[PDB]
Amino acid sequence: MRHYEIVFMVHPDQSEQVPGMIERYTAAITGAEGKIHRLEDWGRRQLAYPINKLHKAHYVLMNVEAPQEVIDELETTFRFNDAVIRSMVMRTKHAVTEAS
Amino acid sequence: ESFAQLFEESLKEIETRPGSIVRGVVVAIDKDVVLVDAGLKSESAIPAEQFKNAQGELEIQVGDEVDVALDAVEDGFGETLLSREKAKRHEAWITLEKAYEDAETVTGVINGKVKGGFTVELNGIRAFLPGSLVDVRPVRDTLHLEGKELEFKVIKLDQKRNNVVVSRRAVIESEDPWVAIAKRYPEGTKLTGRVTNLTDYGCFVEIEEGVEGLVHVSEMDWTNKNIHPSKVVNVGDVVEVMVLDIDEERRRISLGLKQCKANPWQQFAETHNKGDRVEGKIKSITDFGIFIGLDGGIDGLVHLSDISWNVAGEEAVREYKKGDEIAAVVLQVDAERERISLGVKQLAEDP
Amino acid sequence: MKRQKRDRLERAHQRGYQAGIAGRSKEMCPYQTLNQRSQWLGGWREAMADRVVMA
Amino acid sequence: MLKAGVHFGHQTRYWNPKMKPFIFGARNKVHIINLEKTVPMFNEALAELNKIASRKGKILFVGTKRAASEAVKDAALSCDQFFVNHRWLGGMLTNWKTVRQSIKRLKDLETQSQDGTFDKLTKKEALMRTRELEKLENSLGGIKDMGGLPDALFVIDADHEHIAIKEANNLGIPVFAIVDTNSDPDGVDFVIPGNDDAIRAVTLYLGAVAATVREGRS
Amino acid sequence: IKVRENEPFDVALRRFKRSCEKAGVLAEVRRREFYEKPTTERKRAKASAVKRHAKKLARENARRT
Amino acid sequence: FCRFTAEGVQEIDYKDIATLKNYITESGKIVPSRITGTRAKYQRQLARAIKRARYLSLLPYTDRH
RNA sequence: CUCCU
RNA sequence: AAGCUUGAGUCUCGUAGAGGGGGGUAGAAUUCCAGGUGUAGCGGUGAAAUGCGUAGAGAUCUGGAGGAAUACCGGUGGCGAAGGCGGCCCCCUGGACGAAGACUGACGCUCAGGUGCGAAAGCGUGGGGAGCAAACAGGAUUAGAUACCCUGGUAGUCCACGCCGUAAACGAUGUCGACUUGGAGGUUGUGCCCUUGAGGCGUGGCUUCCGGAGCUAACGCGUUAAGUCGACCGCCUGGGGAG
Repeated sequence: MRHYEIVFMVHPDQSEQVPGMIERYTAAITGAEGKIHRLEDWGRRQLAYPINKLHKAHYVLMNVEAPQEVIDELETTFRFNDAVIRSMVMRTKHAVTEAS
Repeated sequence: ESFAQLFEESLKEIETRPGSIVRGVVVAIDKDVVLVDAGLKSESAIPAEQFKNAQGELEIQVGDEVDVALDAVEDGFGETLLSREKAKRHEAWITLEKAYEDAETVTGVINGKVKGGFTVELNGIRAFLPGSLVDVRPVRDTLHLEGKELEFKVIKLDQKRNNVVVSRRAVIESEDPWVAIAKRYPEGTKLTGRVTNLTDYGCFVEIEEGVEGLVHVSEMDWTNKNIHPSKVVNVGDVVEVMVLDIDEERRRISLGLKQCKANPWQQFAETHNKGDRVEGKIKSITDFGIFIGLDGGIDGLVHLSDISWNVAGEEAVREYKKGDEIAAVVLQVDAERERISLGVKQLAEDP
Repeated sequence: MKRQKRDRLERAHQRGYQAGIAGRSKEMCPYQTLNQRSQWLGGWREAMADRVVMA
Repeated sequence: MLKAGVHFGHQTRYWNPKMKPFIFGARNKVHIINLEKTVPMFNEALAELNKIASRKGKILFVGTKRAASEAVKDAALSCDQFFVNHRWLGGMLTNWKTVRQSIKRLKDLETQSQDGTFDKLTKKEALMRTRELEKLENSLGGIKDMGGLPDALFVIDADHEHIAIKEANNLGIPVFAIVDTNSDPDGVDFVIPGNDDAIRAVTLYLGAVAATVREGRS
Repeated sequence: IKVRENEPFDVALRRFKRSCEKAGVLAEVRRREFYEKPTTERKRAKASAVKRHAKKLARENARRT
Repeated sequence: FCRFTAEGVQEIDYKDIATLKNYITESGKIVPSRITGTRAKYQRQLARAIKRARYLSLLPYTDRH
């Protein structure tokens, strides 16, 4: 199907809910016949510039393969959450492995 | 027939592109131009300065054979790049033999480090090496008799950019340029670099493995603006240069060359700047408030109209001294900043 | 009726300085001899700084 | 055959495309002139030189090239022929009616200055009239003994003395030149594809021409 | 721009990088939207670039000096 | 000059900021391809990678944040 | 203002 | 009437791209508002004044709102029939290109009338309005100054839906096809070989400059022709009156 390369950043002092969030989100993708190809969490690292008077966010890389309606509902759930600051969904074409 | 075709591939087989096959016979000498004929299109306009060995006078008469170099063809009319670089390959082969030999033994004599490694000179050429290479241990050749005779034992070579630091005394003991551009960095690491082309604002000395340096016009000497770099240094010559600046973006290492006769000026400020030493100096142009004696290696503007005699204001130096004459003048002040020594002439015997 | 003033050497300087200040970022109206072109360009580059310090 | 001089081929990329019959692109991005076609054209040139020099005709040798300067004087005064090697004056042949009295100034001035008033007026006048003689001497010295219009013109570079060729194609003089790869073989009657800028070559071609002239005079 | 270093510092480095990129973009952006003559001024600038390069290249023959 | 992305077999990813910080200057500005000497395709991929990494705050826009 | 062949 | 494959078209892989429509989001900056510190000027010009400021301005810091455009990359680079299209991401979608084959079999070119698209300004309806800015006011300048310059400032610039249908809408060069010496570059694919090294030799497309013959009244054009020809269309017949 369509490939996606989701990188979403996480508000730092709510980062203990992140292993729950990954389980809910890849549970939601896996509930619609979709694979997954990466899970890479980069941990709490330093922002290059303050996002909402705030440094040092917690980054999650997913890089999933899923259909369009599932990835759209997923992006709306990234919107309607105050824990999630700056999600990002990206291109198709043959999802990949370890990056940093 | 195919005599000529075969003849052509034969002549292809019996030449190569670099300065490898010692083939050009020197067929006319005239100062200051040598000229050969290595089986190429024309005859090289050779400088005389690729062919005098280690004390200044020529070594090769008519018929003599050195290879030159190639891979550059026709700038309008003519053929080569110089045979002296040829020589570099031979030096590389000997160094390889030492590395290859496991070691290379010649003579290396290294008095001091321009940039942290004693300088070693082999035969005609002199090379610069990193600071450790000069001495096996912490012996230091500063206490050794000056410009001493050992050999060179190699300590370190940079393999791309050509810097080789070699081992004096102790006979018993036996993308790519720009990521890690911190080696020659730190403020003033002196380098030995061949200049390439002088662009009337610059000189373009660039040696250290695929980089570009400028030494533009402002330093170059101890005169600023009237200099014209072609007059003052050379074309194609290995010189004194160090970094002074490396810019990570924009890729402009801005080298310098005034880090030399600057010292002579400092010595003049000192040497004769200890107190009030007397100097015998010649005036060059009297500019209605002084006389401008400028003997002693480029020390600029000097004696003021105020002393000149034992009368202050009325004197007008053209009436009282000369044009172009060597006089008594003693120092009275050297100002280290703003480059003003201020000599005088009233220090004499009238009162 | 007497002889020329500063025989093109530091007159070549101030021509390059005036031509440096009044725009002319060509650096392509100099002399052609070396001892005068060198400081036409010398006055030009000494005039770029004096253009930065003012309007 | 590359006989003794090396006349193999030339420059790199700014070849005149009219010389497509003489090319071989080498590995160093340099042309190789077809040496197995050069020799029939050179022999077709020498067979003309024996005819028009056994006519008792006058050959005019032209080449400056900064390197073939002395090879023309040396390799042409060995014959009874005439040369122009330093500066090619605009109109020495088609405006020879007014080059003539400049030759009269040269001959009529060394006649005055070998024995006559070469000291009788001023040291400054010797510095003027002598400097005039060394200005006209390497400008008209080889053409000085000609006294007529030449019957042939042997040009060593068409690209460098192309105005001498058009000069002697306004009037009817059969010019022939050794052309380079970038030269233009249009006004040249008997084109010789070869090396213009080698001292070996301007020894070889000009030497064999020098043999055909003095050996040709019967 | 940002210069902080040890005791010989503070003037030459800063007036270099400051002066170049500062005076460039501010002296550009200070007025004149133009919408039309960056097209003309880049066209004239680059036509002058190729005319200066070829002009110096074929001007590298001789000058009788 | 040399194009290091041509020396590799790469297609520029936006996450190796160790490489992308060789192509931003210290003011955050993208360095020209006449300075770095990259090929034009990897220059476009490079620019999209820089802007994308700026969006994820792995690189700064300017130095005045 | 100083990055060319 | 029956074919044939070179013209034309289709399919399998990729390739690059500010091609278009819709949605969303990011940072810098400008303006305003609230608050803090602070006080005598700010702003502007060729000089000035109108203007703003002791009712606390200009500056500096914190927060917030809103609108618009997307620095660097930026490239006589790219895509589009033309107009034109530059942050970043998603969705829907057009075209071009090349390698190797397969397939159809002249299905082609141009096109009066017609239909469609068509910068900016403008017009209608509804929103929106930061910055800029016709009109307008004021200050200058000037002999005068319904102007250039300055201080302000409304339509408009922006969005959604309709209209208008013109531009120095320009390459001042209709479209399609064939042929005819070269060089230096850009960009984008691809083949072979020692990728053994940013290497060498070819091959297609698009594009920039310089020049050859040839052409032109000259200027200049010059394989992307204004060279040699062919098919079809549009248009011209002294200047003004008069588009």
